[PDB]
Amino acid sequence: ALSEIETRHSEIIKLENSIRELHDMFMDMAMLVESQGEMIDRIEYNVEHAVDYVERAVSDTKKAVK
Amino acid sequence: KLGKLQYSLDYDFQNNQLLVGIIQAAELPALDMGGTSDPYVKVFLLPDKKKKFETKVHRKTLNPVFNEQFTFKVPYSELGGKTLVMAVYDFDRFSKHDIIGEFKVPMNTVDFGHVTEEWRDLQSAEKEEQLGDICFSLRYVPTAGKLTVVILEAKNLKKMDGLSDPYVKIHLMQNGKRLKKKKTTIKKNTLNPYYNESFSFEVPFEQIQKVQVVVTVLDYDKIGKNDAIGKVFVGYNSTGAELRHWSDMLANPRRPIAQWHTLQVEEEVDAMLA
Amino acid sequence: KLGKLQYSLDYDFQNNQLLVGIIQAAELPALDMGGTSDPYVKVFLLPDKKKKFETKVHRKTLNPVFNEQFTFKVPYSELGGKTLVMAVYDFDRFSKHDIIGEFKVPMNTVDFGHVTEEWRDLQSAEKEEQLGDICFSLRYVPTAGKLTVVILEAKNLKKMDGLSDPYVKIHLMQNGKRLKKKKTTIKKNTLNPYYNESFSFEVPFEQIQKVQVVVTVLDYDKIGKNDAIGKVFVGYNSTGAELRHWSDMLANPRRPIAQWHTLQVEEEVDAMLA
Amino acid sequence: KLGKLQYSLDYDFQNNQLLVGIIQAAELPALDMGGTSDPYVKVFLLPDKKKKFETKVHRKTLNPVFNEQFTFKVPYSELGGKTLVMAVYDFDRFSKHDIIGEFKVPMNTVDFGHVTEEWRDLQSAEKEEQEKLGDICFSLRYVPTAGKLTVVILEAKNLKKMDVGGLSDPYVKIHLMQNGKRLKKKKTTIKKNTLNPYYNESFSFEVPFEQIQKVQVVVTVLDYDKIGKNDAIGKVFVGYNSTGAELRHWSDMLANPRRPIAQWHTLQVEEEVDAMLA
Amino acid sequence: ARENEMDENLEQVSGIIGNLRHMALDMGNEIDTQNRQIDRIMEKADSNKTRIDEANQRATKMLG
Amino acid sequence: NELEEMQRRADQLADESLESTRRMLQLVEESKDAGIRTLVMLDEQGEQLDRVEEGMNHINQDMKEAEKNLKDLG
Amino acid sequence: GSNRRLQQTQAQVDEVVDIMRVNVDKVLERDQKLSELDDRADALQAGASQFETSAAKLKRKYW
Ligand SMILES: [Ca+2]
Ligand SMILES: [Ca+2]
Ligand SMILES: [Ca+2]
Ligand SMILES: [Ca+2]
Ligand SMILES: [Ca+2]
Ligand SMILES: [Ca+2]
Ligand SMILES: [Ca+2]
Ligand SMILES: [Ca+2]
Ligand SMILES: [Ca+2]
Ligand SMILES: [Ca+2]
Ligand SMILES: [Ca+2]
Ligand SMILES: [Ca+2]
Ligand SMILES: [Ca+2]
Ligand SMILES: [Ca+2]
Ligand SMILES: [Ca+2]
Ligand SMILES: [Ca+2]
Ligand SMILES: [Ca+2]
Repeated sequence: ALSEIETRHSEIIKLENSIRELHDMFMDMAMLVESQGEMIDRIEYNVEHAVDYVERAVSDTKKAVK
Repeated sequence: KLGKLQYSLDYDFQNNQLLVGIIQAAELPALDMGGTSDPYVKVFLLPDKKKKFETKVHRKTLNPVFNEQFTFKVPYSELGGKTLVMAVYDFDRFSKHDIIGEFKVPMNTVDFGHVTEEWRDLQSAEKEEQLGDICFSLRYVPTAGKLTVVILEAKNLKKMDGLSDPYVKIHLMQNGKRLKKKKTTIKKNTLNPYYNESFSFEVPFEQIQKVQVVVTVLDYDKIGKNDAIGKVFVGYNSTGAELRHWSDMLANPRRPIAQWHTLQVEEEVDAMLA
Repeated sequence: KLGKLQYSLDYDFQNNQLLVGIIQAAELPALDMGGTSDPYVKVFLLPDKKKKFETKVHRKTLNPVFNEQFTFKVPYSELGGKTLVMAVYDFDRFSKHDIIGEFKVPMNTVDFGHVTEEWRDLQSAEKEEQLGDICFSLRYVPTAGKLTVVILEAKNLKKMDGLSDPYVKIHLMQNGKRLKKKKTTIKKNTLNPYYNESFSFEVPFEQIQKVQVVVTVLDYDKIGKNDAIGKVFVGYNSTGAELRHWSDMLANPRRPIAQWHTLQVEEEVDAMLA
Repeated sequence: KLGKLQYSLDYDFQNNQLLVGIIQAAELPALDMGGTSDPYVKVFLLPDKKKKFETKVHRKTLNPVFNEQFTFKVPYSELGGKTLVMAVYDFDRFSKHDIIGEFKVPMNTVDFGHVTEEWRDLQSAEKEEQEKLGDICFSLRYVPTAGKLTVVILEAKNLKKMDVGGLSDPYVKIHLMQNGKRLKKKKTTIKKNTLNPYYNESFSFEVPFEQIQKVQVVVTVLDYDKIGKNDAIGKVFVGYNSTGAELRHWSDMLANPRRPIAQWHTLQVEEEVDAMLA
Repeated sequence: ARENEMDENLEQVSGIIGNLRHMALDMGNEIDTQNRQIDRIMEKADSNKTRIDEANQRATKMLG
Repeated sequence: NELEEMQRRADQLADESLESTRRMLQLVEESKDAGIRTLVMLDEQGEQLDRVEEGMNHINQDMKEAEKNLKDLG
Repeated sequence: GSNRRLQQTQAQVDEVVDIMRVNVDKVLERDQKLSELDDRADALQAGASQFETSAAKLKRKYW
């Protein structure tokens, strides 16, 4: 029957669309994780510079009571 | 500099007419050779399409005395949207009469209740050029969908109003619609400001070839709409150095491309963004 | 338009706390590019100075499902003077999170006896401008002591609540005191009403430079206090076009002076009349 | 030398069949016995692995005349995705029958409406490097200061069948080798019944930056057999004596400190890999 | 058969989807742990912010 | 009649379903690769976050020492 | 079965859809937390720089 094959076809296309939503969702995932990665890089930079400045200040304060 | 002009202004409510008074101009530039100019003053409504009035010509005087008055048949209600322009010209026998200097008075600022008489410094009549240059870097990452616009600096922007108060506003446009409006800090009193300010935008890799980036450098005015110094646009339908910078940015992902751009007049840019 | 929001509301008398229920929003605008917004809802007491609660963020959905509830430790007696504001925001990665749309529910209108759950259309969150224009004529005769205020017309007033029901009320003020309260007719359903209504007042020539005229354009609300569209003031301590019109009126006796005026916000006008 | 082959081609629309005509081959090499050949021709359809036909054997001739015709039971709609292969084999009584030369005709370019017949010069047959063994992806991260080497076994794919009548029972064992000595033996979990196993399992080792260029990392993919010694599917090695993509990944790991680099690697036969190890 | 190729495709797709299920799970776990980690880091951030601000305050006060 | 067209419709819909399955395979493959890259990125960001946290710890310790020195100066 | 393969595949797919959705929202929250931590980091290094300045002054003054 044409009805059977057509219904099978419809279910198949539905599965395809679901897998498409999953696909776009995974790409979105990778993208967001990437951007977050760059922001994390900036955070790391700020933290490192903060470590440097803290080290300098600590060195000077330690050397002040000498 | 370019000189001063003493003008009178009064409105006659009885006859429904505007009285423009030209008394005398002082401290006028030499302009033409022989040590003096031959001045005469053209006065006209800012929006009138009618013949513009002109005073008599005075031979070889930097401080001419016209003592003439002109009348404009104009309603008091419609005068609010008009401005008055007074232009001082120099007479030349065999050449085109070069204009000495003009200035304009907004009619909405004028108190017609009192008879007005004031000295006002003339302004530079015509400009040959059509703004300034601005350097910035462009960075785009397709996977992340990030568009990084780092406003680096600017140079040779024209003086507004003090000297100037230049700042940069970045407009992310798409399909003729403004999506995000970002602005930079103000560097006070400078014609070559330094910013080095990073900006970021969301641009999906499905729309990267379908976006427009309009960078506009403006000067802040304390009172009134902040006048525009200049503006440029890169991306879709972009031309010349802009299209070059954009195409270079696209060819180079995860990498910043620093470049200079010459600012264009607001009118042509606003027209090309249609 | 801006969309709908399904919200729940209930008060727990046992623990003395207010339960605000955020279920789901429907029919939300596209806002940001890529075809969908990233919505999350901030809910807060109208008068609370406390941190305002916010729901989780949903990625790319015009019809998001939060299913979250917040609690406000607030007495039942003091809740009558508070209002609740629910604001829907859009998430943006590199920009300021533009608000999709908000709406407010007065707590005095809420029946806490039954558990509430309703769909409510969102309203336009922010307005950039601060009302409309109104044209009228001014006539003063010193010998007779007559101040003639002829409300001519109005234009471009903002829609209230139907479209609008605009009308003009003239207040003759002196020394911060309201002396005479005059009002015009109501032109139903219009943003540009035409009146041409003459009014007259008693102003002695000893007090003409010591009087204030406050023209207020209002919209009639069937229930509640009639919201103010705009208002202007001319005379003593008057500024700009108003002072111009008044000074012109004084310079021209036995003669009417027709002029337009831009309406200002009620707060600033009420402040400047101090 | 490039010989020639004269072939015929026609499709029977009535019975849905392909008619392949083997007429004659010309200008054949002086192979087999000196001065003459014995050529037998094998004809088959490339996509399909159906039984291969072969013509009669001709004794001692450089210019053989077959004049034989074959029939292929093939639908006309599916013929669009097929390609005809004609291979001119040689004969050797006591040796392996060396292929003289083959050629292929894409059916998408053939007009079966008119009877086709063409001369085609033979070309040297393509050679496969080995049976598909498989690929394996993992990431490498190295930090010199701490001396920690993190190997995250991500996954594998297209692994060769090992257990009889079944697909595979794959797992990964990583051997840190040096001077022909096996030092550390780390292994992953067993992913049952799959040709594309997923691990995502992190491992760590102690590697000083003074010895980084003198260590070998052997990633070995094996199949689990319930009874008996587990046969090895394949293996690769990075570090010393590494070539191509392996040395590339190692160089990436060195060029990128405090950062992981994910990469794929093509598995090689255990014997040759063990051979490349000094 | 074409239905055979279709079914084979279905099977491969199914298995790959399962793999995507595992990946999604491990991913989720890591994301969670890193979120907790971010919370800890932000707490320490506020603490060190406080200490630095106070130390700089007293330091500027001791001027003289 | 439309019998032939019916048969060819069956074949056509079958083709559409098959190519649809191929599309599925390509899509889940791309999803797979993107997922793996995502995981690796998460690893990098994770180790980075660990080093950042330890950095904050060291900052805390050093600032504690500086605090002690300031209390000594006081 | 033929239909059962489709049903199983569909179920698995929708399941992974759910899981991945949850994960994406989690990465949204993570994005917020990372923005906040970014701001806090910048402010922190700024204040640390200022404290370094003050420490330099006090050192050059009291030593
Ligand atoms: Ca001249
Ligand atoms: Ca002259
Ligand atoms: Ca007058
Ligand atoms: Ca200014
Ligand atoms: Ca948005
Ligand atoms: Ca969004
Ligand atoms: Ca109740
Ligand atoms: Ca009403
Ligand atoms: Ca031979
Ligand atoms: Ca022989
Ligand atoms: Ca086996
Ligand atoms: Ca086995
Ligand atoms: Ca691939
Ligand atoms: Ca970690
Ligand atoms: Ca830790
Ligand atoms: Ca959160
Ligand atoms: Ca948060």
